Parts: sequence; C-alpha cells; structure tokens
Amino acid sequence: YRKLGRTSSQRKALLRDLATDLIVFERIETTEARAKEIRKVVEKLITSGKKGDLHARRQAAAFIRHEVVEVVQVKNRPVYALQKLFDDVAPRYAERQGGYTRILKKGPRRGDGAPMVIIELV
Amino acid sequence: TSAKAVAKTVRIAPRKARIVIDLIRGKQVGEAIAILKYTPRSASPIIEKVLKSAIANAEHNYDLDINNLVVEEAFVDEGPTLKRFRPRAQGRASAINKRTSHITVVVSEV
Amino acid sequence: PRVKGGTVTRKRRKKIVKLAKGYYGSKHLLFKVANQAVMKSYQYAYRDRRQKKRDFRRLWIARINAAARMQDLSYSKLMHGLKLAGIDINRKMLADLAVNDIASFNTLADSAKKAL
Amino acid sequence: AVPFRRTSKAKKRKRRTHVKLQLPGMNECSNCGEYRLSHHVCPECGQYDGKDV
RNA sequence: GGUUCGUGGUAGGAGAGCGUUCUAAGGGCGGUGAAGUCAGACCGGAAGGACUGGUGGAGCGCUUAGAAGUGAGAAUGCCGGUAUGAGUAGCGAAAGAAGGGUGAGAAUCCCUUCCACCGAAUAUCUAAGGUUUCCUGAGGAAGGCUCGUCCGCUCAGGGUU
RNA sequence: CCGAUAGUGAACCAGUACCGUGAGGGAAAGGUGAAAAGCACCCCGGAAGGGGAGUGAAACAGUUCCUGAAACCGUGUGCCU
RNA sequence: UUAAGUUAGAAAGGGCGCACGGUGGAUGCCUUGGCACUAGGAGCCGAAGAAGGACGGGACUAACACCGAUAUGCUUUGGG
Ligand SMILES: [Mg+2]
Ligand SMILES: [Mg+2]
Ligand SMILES: [Mg+2]
Ligand SMILES: [Mg+2]
Ligand SMILES: [Mg+2]
Ligand SMILES: [Mg+2]
Ligand SMILES: [Mg+2]
Ligand SMILES: [Mg+2]
Ligand SMILES: [Mg+2]
Ligand SMILES: [Mg+2]
Ligand SMILES: [Mg+2]
Ligand SMILES: [Mg+2]
Ligand SMILES: [Mg+2]
Ligand SMILES: [Mg+2]
Ligand SMILES: [Mg+2]
Ligand SMILES: [Mg+2]
Ligand SMILES: [Mg+2]
Ligand SMILES: [Mg+2]
Ligand SMILES: [Mg+2]
Ligand SMILES: [Mg+2]
Ligand SMILES: [Zn+2]
Repeated sequence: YRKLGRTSSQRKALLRDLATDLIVFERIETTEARAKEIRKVVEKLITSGKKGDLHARRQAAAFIRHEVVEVVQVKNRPVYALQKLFDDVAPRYAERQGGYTRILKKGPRRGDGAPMVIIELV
Repeated sequence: TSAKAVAKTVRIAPRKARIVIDLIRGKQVGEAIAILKYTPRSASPIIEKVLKSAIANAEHNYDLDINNLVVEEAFVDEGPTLKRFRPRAQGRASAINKRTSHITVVVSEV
Repeated sequence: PRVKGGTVTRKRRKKIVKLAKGYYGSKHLLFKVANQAVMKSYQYAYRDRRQKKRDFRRLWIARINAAARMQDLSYSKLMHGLKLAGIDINRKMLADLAVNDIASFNTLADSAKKAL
Repeated sequence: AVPFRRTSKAKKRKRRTHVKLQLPGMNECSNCGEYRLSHHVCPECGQYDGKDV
C-alpha cells in the first residue's frame, strides 16, 4: 500500500477525507497516486453499504466523515454522507459485483506537474 | 518566403527554454503545437505563443498556407541577466542570476 | 600628454590568436593559452625542420636497403660498392630509382657489384 | 570537494548528451481530429477519444 | 666595393630600431565614406606595415623634428563583464482535503465544509522600537526562495478627533 | 593638461545612495536623431514581446536608443571522430 | 550457395573550419565636467541676527532651482 508522503494518521485522515468527497460529489479531480488508493477505500465503503446491516452501517460510520451532503425538506432534516452511502449510492450498485469506481487520466497540473485523474462512481 | 517571431527578454533561463525548443525544431507547426501542449515545462506555454505569433505573421503578412508550415529555425539567445543576492550563513551573500531569454521561431512553407 | 592603451594591444593579441587557428578549444580563442601554443608551435617547427632532413634520409635508406636485397646486396655493401665505383648519386635519387625505374637501380647495383 | 580544473566546453557538452526531453506519446483523435495523449481523455472533444464522458 | 675570422646565451654592458598620444612645419586623405571595428591566402630580418572588402558615419594620415601619463600575461594586482562547478546544493522546524468561485492562466487568491495545530499561547492588551507598513480601488515588470488573479510589493486616493 | 576605469570623490539632483551607535567611510551611473518626424493602422498575444505598415539618410538609430571588441552563449553545416 | 580474405559506410554526442546571431561594453569619435596656471580685481561675514540649515510658497508638485506667510515673487530705476 502507498505511503502518500504522509505519516500514518495524516494518511488515514487524507483517505477518510477523499473517500467522503467521492461519496458526496460522485466525481472528484485528484492526483493519480491518491486516486489509486481511494478506489480501494471507497469500494470497501460501498460494499458495507450493500451489506446494509447495523454492524456494516457502524463500520462505515467509523470511517466516513460527518459531512452534511444536503438538506432535503419533508421540518427540513439534513442528510449526512453516511445516509447518502446507505440510502442513495450503495443500492445503485445492487447487481454490480465490484468495480464501482473508474479513474480517467486528465493531465499534469501547472504548479507541480502532478499527474491528475478524475475518479468517479459507476 | 518564411515568417519570424521573437519573444525578447522573457524571464526564463535560456538552458530551461532550449531543452523544450529542441523538441519542435523541424516539426510541422500542427505537430509542434501539440508537442508544446503535452510537454509539461514552464518554457512550453512561452514557446507556444512565439510559435503561434510566427504562424499568424506567416498567415497575415505573407499569405502563406498555415496547413503547409514547418518550424525552419527555433533558437533561444541569452537576454540581459538580473543580478540578485541570497543571504547565506556567516553574513555571506551568494549571487543569484535571474537570467532572461530571447526566444526566436521561424516557420517556412516547405 | 596622456597616452591611453588603445588599439595596439588588441591588434597584437588578435594576430597571435589567429596563428592558433585550428588548435583545440581555448587554445584558438584565448590570448594567454593561444600565445603559449603559438610559441610552442614555432619551437616544434624549428626542431622539426632539422628532424625532417634526418627523417627523409632514414626513409630513403630503408627503400634502398629493400631494392638492394632484391639484388642480393645489403645497403652497406651497395653504398660501399658505389663509393668504390665512383658513383655520387645521393640516397634521395637512388630511393627514387628503387621505386620508379628499378631497371636503372639494378644497373647501378651492377656497377656496385663490379667495384666489389 | 571542489573542481580541480574547470570543465571544458567539449566535456560539458558531452555530459549533457543525455539531459534532454523525450517527445510526448500522443496521437491524433478520430472525433476531435486533434492530438492527444494515449490513455488520456481528449479535452478538445471533451471526452475519452470517441467514448463520450 | 672585396678577402679573412666570426654570429648558443641568464644577470648585465653597448648599439640600432618598431609602435603609441601630443606639438610644430610642410605636404596630403576624407560623405565618391575619416577614425574605430570585422575578415582575408599580401609586404618587411624583428618590433611591425599595407591593400581589398564588410560594418561605421566624421574626422585622420604621411614627412622631418620635438615632447612624453609611450607598449602588460603574471603583482593571492584593482574595476567591470562572463564562465566552470550545474540544472547540481538549497528552497529556513509544522496537515491538509475536496467542492464551488474568480481569472488569459490557479496545489499556491476568495468562499464553503470537513480535517489538523497553539491555548501561562501560536490568544487578548500595553510600552519600546519601526514610521504609513493601516483602509479602499487598480496592478502583476521587479520584490516574495515555487506560483500568484494575491501581498507588509507597485500606482492612485484616503485614514489618527 | 584629462577626455567618462581618465579628469575632481562627484560631466549624471554626490558628499547623494549605501555602510556605521558615532566620529567617520563613501560609490556606480555621459551619447536616439538634423528635427520627435518618438512607429497612425493591421495582425498574434492578458500583457510583455514581436511581424507588417509608416517616419527617417539610417530603426541592425525605437525613449538608457553613436560605435559596438573579447570572454561567454547559441543555430546551421564542409572535413574528421 | 558454402568457405576464406579484404575493404566500405555509420554520429548518441564531440572536434576543427566557416557563416549568421545573442550577450557584453572594450575601442574610436564626441563633451555638458575637471586640472594647472597667467593678468587684473577682491581678500571677510556676524546681535541691523552670520555660516549653515528646517519647514514652507506653483492650478495640479515627488525632486532640483528660485523665493519667504508680500513666498515660482512686490516696488522702483535703467536696459531690451
Ligand atoms: Mg498519533
Ligand atoms: Mg546574521
Ligand atoms: Mg647527415
Ligand atoms: Mg655557433
Ligand atoms: Mg648572441
Ligand atoms: Mg586619434
Ligand atoms: Mg603606461
Ligand atoms: Mg587581466
Ligand atoms: Mg555534482
Ligand atoms: Mg544528487
Ligand atoms: Mg534535493
Ligand atoms: Mg518554508
Ligand atoms: Mg505549559
Ligand atoms: Mg493591507
Ligand atoms: Mg516569482
Ligand atoms: Mg492585488
Ligand atoms: Mg571618475
Ligand atoms: Mg567609452
Ligand atoms: Mg548601441
Ligand atoms: Mg521697465
Ligand atoms: Zn477526441
């Protein structure tokens, strides 16, 4: 597995941040090395989603950030990233056995030449 | 006939500009532009404008065909150096050369 | 009146640099190494005008030695023979006969054998 | 620690024989009709070759 | 005018000269192109001198004599320029991420959210010291160890009761 | 007598800038053209910069702009490797 | 065809020569400034506030020069 120029806690923070962003926005632009780590971490969260159990919900809730995605309106209740992972995202991969992400190569970034990719669901 | 364009006194060390200008020398202008677009260097966008200026000059001043143009010449000449100082340890100041470049590109019909 | 250094220095150094034309790198560009290179080129040229005369006499002698051994003489016998015979043709000329008209050289080597 | 002699022009140039860039790995598109890096999305079309994105 | 004997050379003695700037006198060159500068395969025993062509765009040779800040390769010389080392060392303690925006251009500016750091401080005042760095608008040459649309930077206007 | 490294330290807003607690130390830096006639207009470019067009005897005189040596940096190629 | 032998050509880059550029500011030409003198004049200023300054004064004014709240000038006499 990749050390991403970070300590163990920083890296675990970075993978939690990127994972949540990928679940919330369904498409993010990041570096190639970051995108090749995320695909593992996000496809495991989507698997827990599809599981759907309380146990599975609590495994995902131990990793996914507590970000409000949107506020829907029923008395307007906010929807958290974790609810969007079990209510919206996972069930749309119910008959797909793995491979919920795809990395498109975009090109190098002006400031540091970093190879940039779009990583997206489906 | 052939069209010239020069970017005089560009802040960009000549060495750094030459390493890229070497890729386009003799290529077709279509290809040359693509090489500059996908060559991730600081020199690339600067050299692209000079090369695109050369092509505009070749299309507007000399009615040449922009679909039949090869980069005949492309060279980088040293411009005047900006002299700077970097304070080093023990009160000593070491020189810094902020170098400049004259980038010339010449396109020719074939 | 003040005399500034003007022109004479440049004119004198540029002549020397020109005499170093063809020399490797800095030796054809920079006055200081050009000047040494030119001094040394003249020294070699003076020495090699003497060495050239020695060099050619050794080349002629080798070729006469060859042409004479095809006649069953050595160079030392042939040159002794010619001295006794009275023939005063020098080595540059014999060497030329020994390459260009071997028939003539053989005639001289005949004269040599007769004197011995 | 320090250079004993200045490096000559010839020698400096020989050392730089290898300091150079490689041409980009690029080809023309079908849709765009323009150049692109293989295995990248073409931004002229705004997609991955002919496959729409 | 010829015979004879000579002609390696450091310190050093002796001699004859080359060239530079200036003066005088004489005689000249020069916008039909002076000096300088570049080039060349020419001339003299040397120092050196011409000629031709390019560049240059207004002064300069020659003769005889005179006078000297009169000739540079070395002084760890002085000053300037430019190399080499080298695309090398370094880029000065530290946690960022994505989305949205702005823009010719964005890792680096703005906003949002999450994350992380200080918390007898990395917070809040005040004195010294600095002296406009403060605010607003515009800018991105240089400065900022990268970038830059940003700034304690540049330019305007302001602002201290 | 000097002719911009000379001549004053100072031909130029110089005892300035800068250095120093201070006394004090102390620079660098002249030349568009006869005349601004200082490049309308078009073109690439965000600009810088450039290419045309034009002015001029000249712009390879283009607001630090007479000349423009050498080091040094490049491009091309006749011979060699 | 097999065998044996000989010889060519090549340039990643490099060298020499040449051509053309860049950089740089030597050189020549030039002079606004200096240097040394000669002849003549003059050799002092200050409580009637000096030397030397500071801050001000222009339609807009950062600097220099000039001027002092009468401030980028006032009066007068001559020149033009
Ligand atoms: Mg920990
Ligand atoms: Mg210190
Ligand atoms: Mg002998
Ligand atoms: Mg002798
Ligand atoms: Mg002798
Ligand atoms: Mg003269
Ligand atoms: Mg002298
Ligand atoms: Mg020297
Ligand atoms: Mg090294
Ligand atoms: Mg290393
Ligand atoms: Mg490093
Ligand atoms: Mg830092
Ligand atoms: Mg504590
Ligand atoms: Mg501020
Ligand atoms: Mg910068
Ligand atoms: Mg700003
Ligand atoms: Mg002076
Ligand atoms: Mg001068
Ligand atoms: Mg000039
Ligand atoms: Mg009157
Ligand atoms: Zn395409």
